[PDB]
Amino acid sequence: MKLYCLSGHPTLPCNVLKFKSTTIMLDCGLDMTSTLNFLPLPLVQSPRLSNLPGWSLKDGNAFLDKELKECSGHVFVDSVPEFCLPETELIDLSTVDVILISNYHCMMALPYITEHTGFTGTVYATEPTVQIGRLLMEELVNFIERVPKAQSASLWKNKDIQRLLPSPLKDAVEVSTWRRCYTMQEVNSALSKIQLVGYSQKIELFGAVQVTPLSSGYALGSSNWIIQSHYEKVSYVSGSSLLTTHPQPMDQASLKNSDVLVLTGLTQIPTANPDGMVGEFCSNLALTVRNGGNVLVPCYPSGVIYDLLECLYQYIDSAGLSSVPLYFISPVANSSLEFSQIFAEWLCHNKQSKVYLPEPPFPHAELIQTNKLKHYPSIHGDFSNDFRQPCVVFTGHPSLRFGDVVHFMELWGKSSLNTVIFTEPDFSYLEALAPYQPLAMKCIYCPIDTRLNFIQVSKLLKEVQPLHVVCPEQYTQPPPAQSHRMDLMIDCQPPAMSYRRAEVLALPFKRRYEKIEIMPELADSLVPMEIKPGISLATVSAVLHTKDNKHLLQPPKPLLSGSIPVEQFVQTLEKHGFSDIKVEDTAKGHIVLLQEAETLIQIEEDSTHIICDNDEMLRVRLRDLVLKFLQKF
Amino acid sequence: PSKSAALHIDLCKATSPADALQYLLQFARKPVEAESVEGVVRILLEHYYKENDPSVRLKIASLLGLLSKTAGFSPDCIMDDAINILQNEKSHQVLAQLLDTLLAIGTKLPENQAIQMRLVDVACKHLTDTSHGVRNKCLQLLGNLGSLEKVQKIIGDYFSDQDPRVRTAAIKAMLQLHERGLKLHQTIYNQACKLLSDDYEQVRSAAVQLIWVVSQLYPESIRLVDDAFGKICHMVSDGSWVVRVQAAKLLGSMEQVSSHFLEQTLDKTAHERAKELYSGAFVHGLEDEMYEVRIAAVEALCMLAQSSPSFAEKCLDFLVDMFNDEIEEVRLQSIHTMRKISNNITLREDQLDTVLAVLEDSSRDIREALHELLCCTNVSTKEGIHLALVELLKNLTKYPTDRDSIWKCLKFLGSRHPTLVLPLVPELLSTHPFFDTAEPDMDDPAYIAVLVLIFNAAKTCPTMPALFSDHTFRHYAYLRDSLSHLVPALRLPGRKDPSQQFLQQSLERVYSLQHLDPQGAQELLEFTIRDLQRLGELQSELAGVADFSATYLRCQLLLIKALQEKLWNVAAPLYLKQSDLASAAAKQIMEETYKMEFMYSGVENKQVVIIHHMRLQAKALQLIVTARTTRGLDPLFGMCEKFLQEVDFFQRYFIADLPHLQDSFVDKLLDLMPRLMTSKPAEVVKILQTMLRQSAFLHLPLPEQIHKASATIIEPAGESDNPLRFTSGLVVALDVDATLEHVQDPQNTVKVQVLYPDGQAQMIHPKPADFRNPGPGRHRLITQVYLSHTAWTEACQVEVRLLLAYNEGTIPFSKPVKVYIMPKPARR
Repeated sequence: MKLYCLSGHPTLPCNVLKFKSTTIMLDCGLDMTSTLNFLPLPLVQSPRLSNLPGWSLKDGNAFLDKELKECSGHVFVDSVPEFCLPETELIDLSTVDVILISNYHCMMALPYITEHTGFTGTVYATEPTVQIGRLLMEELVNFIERVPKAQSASLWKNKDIQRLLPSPLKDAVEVSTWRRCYTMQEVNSALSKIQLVGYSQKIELFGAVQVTPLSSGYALGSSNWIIQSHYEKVSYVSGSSLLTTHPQPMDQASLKNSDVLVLTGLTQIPTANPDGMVGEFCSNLALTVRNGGNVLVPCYPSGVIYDLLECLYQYIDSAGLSSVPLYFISPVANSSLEFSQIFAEWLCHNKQSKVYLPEPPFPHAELIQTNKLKHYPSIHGDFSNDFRQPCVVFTGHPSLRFGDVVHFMELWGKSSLNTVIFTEPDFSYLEALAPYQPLAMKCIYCPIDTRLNFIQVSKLLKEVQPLHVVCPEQYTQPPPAQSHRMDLMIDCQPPAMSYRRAEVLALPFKRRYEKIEIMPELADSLVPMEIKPGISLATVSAVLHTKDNKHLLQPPKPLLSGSIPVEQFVQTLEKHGFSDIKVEDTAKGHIVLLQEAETLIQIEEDSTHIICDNDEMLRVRLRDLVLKFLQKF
Repeated sequence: PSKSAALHIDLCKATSPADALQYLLQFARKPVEAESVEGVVRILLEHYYKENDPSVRLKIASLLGLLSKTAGFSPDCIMDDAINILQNEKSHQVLAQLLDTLLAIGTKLPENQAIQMRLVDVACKHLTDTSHGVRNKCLQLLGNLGSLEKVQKIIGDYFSDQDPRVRTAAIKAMLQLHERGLKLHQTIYNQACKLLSDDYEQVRSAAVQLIWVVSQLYPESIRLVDDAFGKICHMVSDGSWVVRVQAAKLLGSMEQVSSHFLEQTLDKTAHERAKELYSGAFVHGLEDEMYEVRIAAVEALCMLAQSSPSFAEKCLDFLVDMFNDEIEEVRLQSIHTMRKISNNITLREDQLDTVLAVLEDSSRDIREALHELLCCTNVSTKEGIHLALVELLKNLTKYPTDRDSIWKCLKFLGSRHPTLVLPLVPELLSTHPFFDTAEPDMDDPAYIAVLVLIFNAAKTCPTMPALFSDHTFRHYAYLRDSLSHLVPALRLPGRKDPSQQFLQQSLERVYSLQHLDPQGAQELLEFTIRDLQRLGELQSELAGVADFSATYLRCQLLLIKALQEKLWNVAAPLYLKQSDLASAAAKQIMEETYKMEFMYSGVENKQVVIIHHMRLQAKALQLIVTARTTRGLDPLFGMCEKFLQEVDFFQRYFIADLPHLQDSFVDKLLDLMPRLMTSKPAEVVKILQTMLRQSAFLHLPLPEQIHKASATIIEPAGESDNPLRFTSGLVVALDVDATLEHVQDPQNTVKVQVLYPDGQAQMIHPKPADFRNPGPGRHRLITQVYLSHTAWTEACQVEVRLLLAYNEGTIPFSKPVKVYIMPKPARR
C-alpha cells in the first residue's frame, strides 16, 4: 500500500491512499494561511485602510509601492485574498477514484478538485458534514464576493521578490499555486456530485474494498474512516473528541485491530484547558458587560458556537445580564440554527433523550423564544434598526481577514472599553490582529479546542495497538513554542514515520492472502485427508469464476510428495500377486529386482528410479502403485 | 538553457523523493517551455528516467505530456515514448503514466495515419495489461485513435471482461467511435442487451446510451426499436435516479416508434371516468420520483409528441392532471410542453381545470405561462369560449397588473378562431333589443378586454358591424387610435437618405471653407455645431455620428479660440492672470478627446489616429501655455523632452497613415524633428507656436452607424423626501438599477461612484454577475452599494453617479442622483 500526502498542514489534509486496484483519497484542506497574509476586505472602505502607506522595494525596481502596503512597521499584500491549495500534480486526480470526507472543514476545498481537475468518480460524506459544508462554502463565497476587489499582484509572487521580502512573506510557502475563490455553479456542481452515507454503513467498492464511517465526535457528523479488505485494515482517524461533547461519542471498537492507522487532526494548543478557558471567557464577558461596552467574538457557525451559547445561557442566568442582547450575524445563521436543530440522531444520548421528551436538543431555540439572542443575515437593514449598546456580537468569519468581523472592529477600534474575544485556534492571533495595530480594543486570547491532546493520543494508541502509525512531521517534532517539553511529541512503539508536504510513503506491508469462496457441491466432493496431527488437507481441482473482483470456485496438475518404503513395497507386491522379487541393500538405498519385465528399482533418500523394458500395462500398473503409495500435493 | 540548468541541478542534488519532486513541481508550475527546447528537455528527462522512484518517473512522464500539450514535439518524442513503453514495464503507475503520455502525443497535434496513430494503437493492443493496469486507458486510447472507416473483437471481449470500470471505459470508447462514426453493428446490440443486464451501477447508465445509439442507427432485428424501447422502459422503472434521468432524456431523443407500442407504454382511470361523465412506462415514470425525472419525462414527452401527430390526447390528460406537481419548475415545464404540443388539439372538458390553474396566488411566471398557453391553444365550443372569457375576466379583476398579457392573449384567441364568438355578441355586451343602452366606460380594463377580442374576431367575419352599437363605433376609433398593435384595421362605415446627405454636405462645407478668416471660422463652427446638435436630437440612428462630429467641431473651435486669445498679442513676460481660456481650453480639449475615444462604441483606427493627433495638439497647446507662464529653463527643458518623447511614441505606434496625413501638424513636425533635437527649447516653443497657428485642419472620416453609450439610473428615483435612516457606523445597502445602452466591456468599464457629502469619493466595482444582458448591446446593471458614515445632525444628500473608466482615467456619462441619508446615534 502507498500513501501520498499533499498537505503539510497538520489539520487540513489530503491523503491519496493506493490500495489493491483502487485509489481512495481522504479530505480536502483549504489553508487560509495565505488569507492571513493578504490584506483585509472592508465592507465599506475605511479611511485608514484606504491611505495605508505603500512599502517599497529597497532596490526600487519593482512596483511594490502599489503592489504592497505597510502598516505599523509590518507589510501585507494588497489584492483579493488567496487560498493555498494542496499540490494536485503529484498524482492525477482523474486516476484517483473515490473520495472520502471526514468533516466540513475538511471538505472546504472540494470545488477546486472536483471541477477543474477532471476527477469523475464518487465522493462520500455524512449528511451533517455535507450540509454544514454547503453553508460554509456559501458564507465563504459570499464574503469573498459581496464587494469585488478584483486587484491582483504577481511581481510579489515572483520568487526573487519573495526571497527579498521579510518574514512572514519570506516564510510564505508555495505561493505559485495559490488561487482565487470559486463560485456558485462550482459549489452546486460539487454538491450534486456528492453522495450520502450514515454511520456504520458498509459501502462496497467494486468488491475490492469496503468503507465505513465512525463518529469521531469533534463536530456534528465529523467522522473517522475505516477501509478494509478481508485481511487488511486501515483506520484513518482525523479530528476526534473523546471528551463529553454534543455529537455522538467516539467509537474505538471497530477502530482497534488495525494494520495501518493514519492519525491527523490533533489539537493546535495542547496546553489549553477547554472548560477552564470557557469559564474565563464567561468571566471576561461579564466584566466587559458590567463595564458597559461591546464584545466581538468571531466564530464558525457550528460546534464551538453551540457549546459557547449553552455556557453563556447558564452564565447569563447566573449573572443576571438579561438586559444586554446577543446578536449572531452571518448570512448562514438561520439555516445553521435550523440544521443544528433537526440534526438529532447524530447527537449524544442526553440530547437524544431531550428530543424524546418533546423539547429541542439545543437551548438556543429557547433563547430565541426568550428573545435574548437574535440572528441576522447581514448588518445592513433591520439589524441597523435594532442595534444596541452595550452588546454581544458573534460574527461570521474567524480568520478576521474579511467580513462583518472586520467592519465591526474598524468601527470599534478607536474605543478601548470594548473587547474582542478569540475562540477558534486555527490561526495565530498575532498575525490575525497585525493589520489593525495599534488597537485600543482589549484583546483576550482564550482559544477553545476539543481535539484530543497527546496524553489521550498515547492512551488511545495503547488501547488499540496498531501495526503501523502514520503522523505528520510537525507531530513527530517538538513545537517551537515549547521544545523543552517532552509530552508535546507523539510517542509510539514502533515510532511512526513522518511526512512533509507533497511526500510519498510506501507503508510496511506485503499483500499475501485475499478472500475466495468455495461452492457447496465442490466442498461436498472434496475429501480432506491427514498426514499430521491437527492437519488435514485435500488437493483441489476446480474452475475459477471471478465477477467484480470477487472470486469463487466450481468443479469443471498436482505432483508427488513422500518417500515409499521398500519393505511395504515388496510385501504389497507379494500380497497383490507379484512374486520372485529380490531386495539388496546399499549405503543409503535399496535395489529391488522384479523378474517379470526385468524391472530394477533403486530407492534412496528423496530419490526413486524405476528401469524396465518396453512394457506398457505393467508400467501403468507400477505407475498407479507408486503414485498411490504416497500423499498427493 | 533553463532546461539544461534544471537537469544539472537535479543531477547535482539527487535526493530520492525530495529534490526530484521539488524539481518536477517547479518545472511544471513555473511555465511552459514555449520553444523548441521541449525536445531537449524531453531527451534529458528520458536520460534521467533510467533510475529508481517510479513515482518520480510517472511525474516526469506527466511533465513530458504537459510539455507535449504545447504541440512543439511530434515524431521524435513519439519514438522515444514508444521505446520507453517497450522497455519500461514497471507496475501500474508507470504503465498509467505511459498511457497518458501516449494519449497526449496521439491527440496533441498530428491526428494522422502512417505510424502517427496506428503504431500507437498496435502498441496498446500488444501492451494490454493483466489487472487494471492500462486496460481502461488503452481502451480510451483506441477510442481516440480509432483506425479507419473500414477492434470489434477486442472491444467485445472487453465488454465481458472483469472490471466494471474497464467496461465503462470501453463504453466511453464506444461513444467516441460513434461520434467519429465507425458504423457499429447488430452484434453490438446483442452484447449491449447483455450489458444492460449487468447487475451493477453506471455500467447500465452508459450501456443504455449505447443501446439507444444502435437502435437509432438502424431498426432491423426481427422489431428492433420497439424491443429497445421496451428495454428502455423496463430500465426506467429502475430505482437509480441518475439512470432514470439518463433514460428519460435518451428515450426522448428517440423519435420514431410503433404508435401502438407507444399507447401500450401509456396504458394502465379517472380520466376516462370523467370523460364518460362528460359524455406502464410513463404512468410510473412521471409520478415515480421527484423533479429531475419529472422534467426529463416531460421533455421526452414533448419531443415525441411533436414527432407523433397522434397520441397527444392521452398525454393531454396526463399533463392537465399533472399541473399541480408542487415543484414550480415542473409546473412551468408542464405548461411549456402543453404549448409546444397544442396543435390539432381540443380541450372540450379540460378547460375548467386548466383555467382553475390560471387562477393562482402570485406565481407571476405561472400565470404568464398560462396566458401564453391560452393564446396558443385551440378550443371547439362556444360555451368553452364563454367560460374562458368569464374566468379570464376573473383573473383580470383579481390581479390588475398583467392586463397587457390578458389583452394580447384575447387578441390571439380572436385571431385564431373568429367564428366561435358570433352568438355571444348580443350577450357579452349588453345591447337590450329596443332600449338605448347606457354608454360603456371607455378605459375600463374589462370592457377593453372584451372589445379587443371582438375586433380580432371581426377581422375576418363581416357580419357584425350591423350588430355593433354607436358607442362600439367610436370605441373602435379610440382603440385603433390608442392600442395600435392590439386591434387590427377594419372596414367600419365610420372609419374608412436626406439626413445622411445633409450631414455629409455640411461637413464637406466646413472642410472646404477652412481657408478663411479666424473670425469667420468661429461663426461657421458655432453654426454647424448647433446644427448637428439639432440633427442629433432630430433623428435617432444618426444621433451618435452627429454628436461625434459635433463634439469634434467643438474641439476644433475650442483650439482656434485658444489660439486667437489676446495673450499672444500681449508681450511674453507679463502673463497676468485669469486670461487662461487657453489653459481651460487645453483641459477641456484633452477631456473631450478622451471622451471621444472611449465613450463611443464604433471607432476604427483611422478615427483613433485622428484622435491621437488631436491629443498631441492639445499637449502642444498646454506646453505653449506653460512655456508662457514658466520662468525655469530646466522645467521648460523637461516639458520639451517629455513632449518630444510623446511625439516619438506617436510616430512609433502609428508608423502607418503618415501618407494619409497630408500637410499635417504632426507629419510636418516629424519632418522638422531633428532641428528640434538640436535647438534650445525657447525657439522650439516659438516655432511650435507659429507651426500650430498655421498648421492644418484634418478630415474626420465618418464611419457607419455607431452609437454613444448612455447610462440612466432608473432606481433609486431620488425624488423621495423620506430619508433613509440608520444607526451610526452601521451600513445601509442601497440597490442601484441602471440601464446601459451601447457599451463594450461593461463589467470592466462601468463603475459606480458615490460622493459622500463630507466630500469623499468611493469607487464601487460591480461583480460581473450584476450585468444582465437581455438583448443585443443593451445591458442592465443591478447591484448593491454599501453606504456608511458617522452620525449626522440632519438628513443629507449623497450623490450616486456612473463613471466609465478606461485603460487610466474616468469619464462621467450619467445623470447624478441624490439620495437622502441620515444616521442616528446609538440608542443606549
